[PDB]
Amino acid sequence: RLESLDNPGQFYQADVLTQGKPVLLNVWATWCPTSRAEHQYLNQLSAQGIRVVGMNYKDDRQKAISWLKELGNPYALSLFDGDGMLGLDLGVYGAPETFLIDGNGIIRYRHAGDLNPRVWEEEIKPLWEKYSKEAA
Amino acid sequence: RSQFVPADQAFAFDFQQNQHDLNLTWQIKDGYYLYRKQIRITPEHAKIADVQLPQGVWHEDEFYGKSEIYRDRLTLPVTINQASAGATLTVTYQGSADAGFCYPPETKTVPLSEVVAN
Ligand SMILES: [Cl-]
Ligand SMILES: [Cl-]
Ligand SMILES: [Cl-]
Repeated sequence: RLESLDNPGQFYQADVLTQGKPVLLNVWATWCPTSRAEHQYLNQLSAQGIRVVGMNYKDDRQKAISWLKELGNPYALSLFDGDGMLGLDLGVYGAPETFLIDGNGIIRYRHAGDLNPRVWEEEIKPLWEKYSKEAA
Repeated sequence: RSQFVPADQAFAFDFQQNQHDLNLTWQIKDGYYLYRKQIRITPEHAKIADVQLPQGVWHEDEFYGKSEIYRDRLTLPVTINQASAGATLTVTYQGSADAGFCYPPETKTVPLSEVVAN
């Protein structure tokens, strides 16, 4: 149910999402200027070793692929939710959004709006350390 | 903890018809706006006059450019020349929040009361 963006008809097993460990899920869209605004910080954070899954939201694959090409692809797993069904059961209602999901696939935090140093180093990191540790 | 409210609260849609005259309305929460270019109105089993969208204000997105938007409230009259029984009007629109949030497009289906052509 986790459709690949770079490869249309490829699906991943739920396990692949977290692989028994915390992960960040970022909802983004080429039609959302705020997604562009938070992307570089996202590249960096993913550069620091934080695992982040990408979920292209009700967007155009060609544009989406092109987008990550010119701006960078900070996702270890890049997903496509054109119909917006996946976002619907995660409770996604717009972009940008960033979710913290623990090693067990449970949503531990949802943030609507741009992801930045402030939000991470003040709302997510502590929860990230907790669940990263809680994944002994 | 979210500062961005549900789509239907930021853009509260309503309509009122009186025979050939239909008025589409959106109450737009302060700090949010609709994109004039994303409004689409499609009749089903009805014939309407070309809809003129009103003059809105302007918004700029660093890399995307300038777009004509609507704030506070949007009033859109539509003329129903004819509508058969069970006719509908598909109304699609899209908006965002100034603080930085974009809602996906939303579609509402308006049941039109029957109107015989004049
Ligand atoms: Cl394809
Ligand atoms: Cl190319
Ligand atoms: Cl008809």
